[PDB]
Amino acid sequence: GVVEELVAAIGAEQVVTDPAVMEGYSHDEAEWAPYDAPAAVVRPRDTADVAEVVRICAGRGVAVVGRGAGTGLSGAANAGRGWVVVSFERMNRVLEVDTVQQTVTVQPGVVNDDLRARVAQDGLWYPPDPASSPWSTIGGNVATNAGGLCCVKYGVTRDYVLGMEAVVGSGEVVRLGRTTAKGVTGYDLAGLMVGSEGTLGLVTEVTLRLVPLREHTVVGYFDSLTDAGRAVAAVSAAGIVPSALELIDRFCLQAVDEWKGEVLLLARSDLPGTSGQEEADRILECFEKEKAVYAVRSTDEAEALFQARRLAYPALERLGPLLTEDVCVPKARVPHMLEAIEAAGERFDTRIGNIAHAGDGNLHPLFIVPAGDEEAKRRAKQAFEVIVDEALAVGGTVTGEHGVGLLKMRGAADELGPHVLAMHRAVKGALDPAGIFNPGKVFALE
Amino acid sequence: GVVEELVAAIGAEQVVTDPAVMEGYSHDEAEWAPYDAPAAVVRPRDTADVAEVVRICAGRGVAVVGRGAGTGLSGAANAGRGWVVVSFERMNRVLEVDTVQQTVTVQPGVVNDDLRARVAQDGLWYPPDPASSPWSTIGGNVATNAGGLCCVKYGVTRDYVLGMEAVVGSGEVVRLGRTTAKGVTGYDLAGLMVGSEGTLGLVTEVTLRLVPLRRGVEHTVVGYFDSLTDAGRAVAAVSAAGIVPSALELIDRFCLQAVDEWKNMEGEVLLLARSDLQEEADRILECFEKEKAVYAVRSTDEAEALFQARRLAYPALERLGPLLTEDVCVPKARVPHMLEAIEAAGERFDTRIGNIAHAGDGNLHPLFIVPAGDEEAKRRAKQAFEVIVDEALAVGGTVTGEHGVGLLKMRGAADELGPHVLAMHRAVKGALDPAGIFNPGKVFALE
Ligand SMILES: Cc1cc2nc3c(=O)[nH]c(=O)nc-3n(C[C@H](O)[C@H](O)[C@H](O)COP(=O)(O)OP(=O)(O)OC[C@H]3O[C@@H](n4cnc5c(N)ncnc54)[C@H](O)[C@@H]3O)c2cc1C
Ligand SMILES: Cc1cc2nc3c(=O)[nH]c(=O)nc-3n(C[C@H](O)[C@H](O)[C@H](O)COP(=O)(O)OP(=O)(O)OC[C@H]3O[C@@H](n4cnc5c(N)ncnc54)[C@H](O)[C@@H]3O)c2cc1C
Ligand SMILES: [Fe+3]
Ligand SMILES: [Fe+3]
Repeated sequence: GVVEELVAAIGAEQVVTDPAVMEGYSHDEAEWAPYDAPAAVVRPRDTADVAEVVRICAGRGVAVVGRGAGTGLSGAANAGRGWVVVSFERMNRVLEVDTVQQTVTVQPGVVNDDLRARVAQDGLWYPPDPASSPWSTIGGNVATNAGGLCCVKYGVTRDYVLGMEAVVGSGEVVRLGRTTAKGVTGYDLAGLMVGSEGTLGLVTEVTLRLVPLREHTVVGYFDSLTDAGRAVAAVSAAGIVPSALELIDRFCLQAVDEWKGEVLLLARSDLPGTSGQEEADRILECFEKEKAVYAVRSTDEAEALFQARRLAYPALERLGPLLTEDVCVPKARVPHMLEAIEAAGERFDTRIGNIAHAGDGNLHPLFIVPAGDEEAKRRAKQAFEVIVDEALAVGGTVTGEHGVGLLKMRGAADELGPHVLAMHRAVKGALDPAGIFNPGKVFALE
Repeated sequence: GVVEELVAAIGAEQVVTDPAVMEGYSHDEAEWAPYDAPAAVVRPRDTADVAEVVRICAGRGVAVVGRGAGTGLSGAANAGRGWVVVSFERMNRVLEVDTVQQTVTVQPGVVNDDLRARVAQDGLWYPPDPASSPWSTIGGNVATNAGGLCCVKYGVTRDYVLGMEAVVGSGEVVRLGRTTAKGVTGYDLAGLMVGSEGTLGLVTEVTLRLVPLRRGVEHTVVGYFDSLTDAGRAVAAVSAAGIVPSALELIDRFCLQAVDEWKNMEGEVLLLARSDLQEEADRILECFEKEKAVYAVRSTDEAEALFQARRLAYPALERLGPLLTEDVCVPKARVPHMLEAIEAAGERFDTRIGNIAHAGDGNLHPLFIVPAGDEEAKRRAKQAFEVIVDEALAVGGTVTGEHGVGLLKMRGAADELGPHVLAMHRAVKGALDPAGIFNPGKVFALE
């Protein structure tokens, strides 16, 4: 009967309990991730309301799962029987853009693009652009440490989180991190909150640092995954850093070309003036010493090839359920990793489509399961399970940006090992003594 | 005995007990920071030996304080009576330079420059260049989260720690962080170890990210001023008028004519600037002639000696007596107000405080030199730097920007963090160090 206490705690129009308005709030876009009907879905208005839902929930042992827009692919925001889904959709204001400090102060509910458009008016820029930029929230991007296409040279969300206001413990509002451009005082707790996937506390206000408002595409029509890619084991080994570098295959494109060589490799270079034309002709030398049917300098605003890469996951989702994996391996092991994905596609008769942020060795293998073809659905799980077990042996990690959540919990336990898992339970026990903040995700308590 | 177990595990040429050969291992350069003779100073050879020192001391409640080169300015490496000083001076090798991944894998004892010179051979660059680059270690810079001079565009040491190998708890050797260029698996535990000042475990290996060695545009900008008050509106204007510089420092003549009594190589405020792009290179002048300036030459030649003077400013003064240094960092828009307040606090406590500052990001270094014979001047200066810390907190800054909390800034940091954050600090250290052996009583005070 936690709902009666919540409505007496934070009004009656903040707490929603209708089970029909909850099926959309109890899961993200991760399919086969066990979710259930929660007890209540709270829509807090300010930090005080979150400080009450955490306080009510800490005295009862009721689980609290934060939720932004529910666009995760690992089930990180999925609810359980009796949980409380704190929806930050009402805290969606940008509270400041310090133009001289080059920082912005945002609430966890502001959408990624809504933030980028706002800071653009003041000549500042927020680099991290995850392929879900028009939908994901800053509160979600901070807890998952989401990365984008420009992470090659600009970094992930952690590279811009300066400080934050969180609700931790039994409901204490604390200020974490610095607000300046330098500061070592204490521990790096504001950083520990990044990538924690909401299992240590709810962020109710985030800072973030900005950069001034910083164009050459590269293109390359190639064939197999064994080759083609190998220009990524060469661009990093030979030619500088491309402002972007993706790896999408024709298999995903002719599913975007229906919804309004063989495997391409786009690259970018954003340098003003003559410094900048050479990055676009420096990023070519790697592309023709490797088969190369076409490969044209290009750079003709076309750009149409990068919207296709962004709409790679917005496609193949209305064509059936989509299972996605997200491994990140060393850049020198991308050629074999593409070999293992295509070889795992025949060991389990499943034709795995490949998209990848090739600029840092982060691959997104993806297979589309026919809502009627069963065995390809069950070989793919085993096929996507050998991919993670292979990416771990080459020296990579089970996830590169999407987070652990639920679907990558086992494989992640193998990477961290028994000793690191012991520290995870110890850390969460200190900052979440009641065990209410998204329990059983990333690691399993017990 | 307690030394008997150290000698029984790996104690032949690793364990030293001579009290004369331990004072150089039991304290750093922080003046008036309580240090004392430890019980033993271990100089481990590999990660396994550290796992033995932690295992012995965890079962006995004996404190362990890590040591790199002992160049801290906050007493972060100071030992206590009966502690064990783990000296990483024997782990001073770079064990890898991944050229395709653009990473380096180094041991905690490697000197900061020793790392950059090594990676320079392969056309790669390690940006963070702290003013103690010829002496401090990478293991120390990771534990302190040290920053450099051209950091105002590339970031601090934390911005380059990818993964690490640490000895945590009762002695388990663990791998923290990734080695690739992406990875969110688990918590950012390797990051929690960065900037922890060795109070959660000893780092025995850190992986670091590198950047290509671009050259060409080393446009510098000099320009002596008249006062510290009017070298405000010109540091807050280089950012508001557009685009931050590759570097921007602010040193005064008292430190310059303290370097000139050595390598005999103008005004009262130098303020150097940099630009690595090229336009703008005449635009960072406009902040200097719109405000008062005795001089200002966009000089691209060598001009470059003045930066060795800025770097060697604390390597200077080091010969003029004991030096009390502070390290506050305030918002960039509040540097002008801070420089007025410190110089005004120099007469409210008539101690003439010399000023160096990373004015490009708001990190100020007020410093006073103690005559060492005037006793009250020890207490006149102490309170003068105390109102400076209390002013940086009320203005919206932090008690430390790069030097770390350590010992000398514990009272000020406790006021900034507050009771709730301090409670989380003890809870974390209690969880990862249940025995309380990893540098106890630093950064925060255990109840
Ligand atoms: C088409 C498409 C493309 C995508 N491309 C990318 C990509 O390139 N890179 C990438 O990283 N991701 C991508 N994503 C998914 C991405 O991981 C999520 O969108 C993002 O990580 C967070 O989104 P959210 O906030 O909407 O998620 P949610 O599922 O709502 O939750 C995010 C997590 O944070 C927690 N949480 C939310 N708010 C708070 C708070 N204040 N405090 C603490 N915890 C909180 C939740 O517990 C949850 O674990 C993509 C998704 C889609 C559909
Ligand atoms: C002239 C001068 C200029 C300086 N400039 C800067 C600057 O620009 N920026 C800046 O940040 N600092 C600067 N410093 C001080 C600087 O913090 C230290 O030089 C450096 O951060 C620590 O290096 P170290 O190994 O010498 O530290 P130590 O004196 O050994 O102590 C460092 C701290 O980290 C711990 N530690 C050491 N090794 C390890 C390990 N392997 N694992 C865990 N903990 C460990 C110690 O316990 C101690 O608490 C300067 C100092 C001087 C004298
Ligand atoms: Fe992605
Ligand atoms: Fe400094």
